[PDB]
Amino acid sequence: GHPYYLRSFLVVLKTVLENEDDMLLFDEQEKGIVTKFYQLSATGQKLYVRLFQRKLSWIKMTKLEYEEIALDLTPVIEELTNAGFLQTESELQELSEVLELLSAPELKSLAKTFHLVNPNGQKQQLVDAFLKLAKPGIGAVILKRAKALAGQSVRICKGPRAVFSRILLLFSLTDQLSTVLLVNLGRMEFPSYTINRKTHIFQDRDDLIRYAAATHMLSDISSAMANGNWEEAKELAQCAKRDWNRLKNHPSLRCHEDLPLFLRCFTVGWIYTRILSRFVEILQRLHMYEEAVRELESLLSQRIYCPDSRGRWWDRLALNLHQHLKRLEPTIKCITEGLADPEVRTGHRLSLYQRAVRLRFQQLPEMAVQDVKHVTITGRLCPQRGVLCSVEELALAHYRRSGFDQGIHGEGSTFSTLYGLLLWDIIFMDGIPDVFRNACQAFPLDLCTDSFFTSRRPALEARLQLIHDAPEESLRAWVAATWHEQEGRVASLVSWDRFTSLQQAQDLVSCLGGPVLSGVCRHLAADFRHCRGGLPDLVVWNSQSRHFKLVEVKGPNDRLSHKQMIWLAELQKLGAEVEVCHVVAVGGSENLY
Ligand SMILES: [Pt+2]
Repeated sequence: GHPYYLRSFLVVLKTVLENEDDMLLFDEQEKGIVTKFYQLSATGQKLYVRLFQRKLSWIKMTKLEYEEIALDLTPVIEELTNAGFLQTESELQELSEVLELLSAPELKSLAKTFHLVNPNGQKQQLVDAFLKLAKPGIGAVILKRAKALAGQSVRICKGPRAVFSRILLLFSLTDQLSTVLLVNLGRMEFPSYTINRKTHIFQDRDDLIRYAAATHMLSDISSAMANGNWEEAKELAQCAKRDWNRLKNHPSLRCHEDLPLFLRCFTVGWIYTRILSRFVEILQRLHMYEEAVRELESLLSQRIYCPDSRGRWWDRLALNLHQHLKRLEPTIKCITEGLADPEVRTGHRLSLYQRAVRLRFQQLPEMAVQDVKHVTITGRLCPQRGVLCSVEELALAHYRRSGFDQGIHGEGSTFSTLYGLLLWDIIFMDGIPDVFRNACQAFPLDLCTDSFFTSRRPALEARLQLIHDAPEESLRAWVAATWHEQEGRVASLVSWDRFTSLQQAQDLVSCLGGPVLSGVCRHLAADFRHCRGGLPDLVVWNSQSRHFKLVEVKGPNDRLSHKQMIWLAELQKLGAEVEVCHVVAVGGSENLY
């Protein structure tokens, strides 16, 4: 079996069905769907999951026959049709769905039958031309010809699809979103921890329904922007917003504010707030700097959702009010109350202060960052199209010459791996409610919140101190104990391939020493998602002197962000040698293209 589809899908079902709290989020007819799936032949299931994992559409039978899923497809198709899982071309009625089935040559023919301008144009141009032209009923003739070219086609029924899609959603809350069917899930070993729920995330079936819907909406818009369709991301935002202004006053949402942050992010209101945030990003690309502000004030006006997205909101409110423009009178109105917001991280506090400095009151405060050592290195920029490496790979070579034979470009991951190795027991400890809810988590659900540290404070305080005052020998021992206990395998916070060997991990740890590791581990436990991002590109070290350097690499016209300046300062404060390594694009005279 060179797909993993059914295998992973079956593991997903097992994981979700285990929790009887979750299964009450489906009615009997819906759980009936799940029973029916199990009753299907192995082959019917292999086909269903394959269709289920890909983006939804009709599939030609010829395409299913060609990719050789069974010897005779007819009985499989019938089993699936009888069970309510699949529908056939008799139900295929929407012109746009039919056109989508067609190949480039097929569309080209249709175009000649119907005398379109450019029968040799792009598939999507031709499709749009057909749709536009489709208004004895001409659109009907087009539909009939097009259906005829398409041939027998199938499509998974939207009803059972939604059951499985919600099951898939329950399986991994937010931690291209169903790629889980693509990896070998069944082969993965998860950490040993105890499931322990106390608090429901979803009130009832409806709550999960609404959350699933909001989730799909956000994902459509997120992808639209990434492809560059800025016009076509604006209208669903407004569709969302219309719905949001009704939803925010819904009774089902009153319980969501009694959830700790680490569960609250798995609720509708959180999803809409993320929509509204994406919405603001849209207007900024569309030069509509007026309406963005109106939405930023509304986001900032509330403290229920996305508190970690406050600094970015104030920072954009200011930048918009500044160079977008009127009036320069209420920008500092926003900068001052921004600087008063305790949810705003140091990086955004700087960008706000850095703008208040631009001047003609202005009472407080005092923002200043320690400078770190800068270095310039030389390299040969390759043509955008026309031996042989990337910017960091280059820098590594410079440090190799400079004396640091060992080096790793892992960014934050190298440290979050050490962290996972040194704090495994605490990260996975029992007695914290709501934090492990199923058997397939790689971390506790509160890793990235203030709640992680507070719920484990005594163990962390003892452990962080144990590390700080530890001799090198102990550190090597701890890394080994975890490594061996988790067989270099269990799926977690630890990137088992980040290091060449347990031996290399042990060397790094003997160079960093207790104090530095403890400081970084303390940071990772206090604010994981933000510490990790701010950790520099490389760690390099000399194997004999045990000296090491943390190094950020900046290519030509690459700039140290505010966030990075702060974290380099924090690392330096812990006693680590820290350096910015600039690369200057230089000429060569000995190898062209
Ligand atoms: Pt994309």
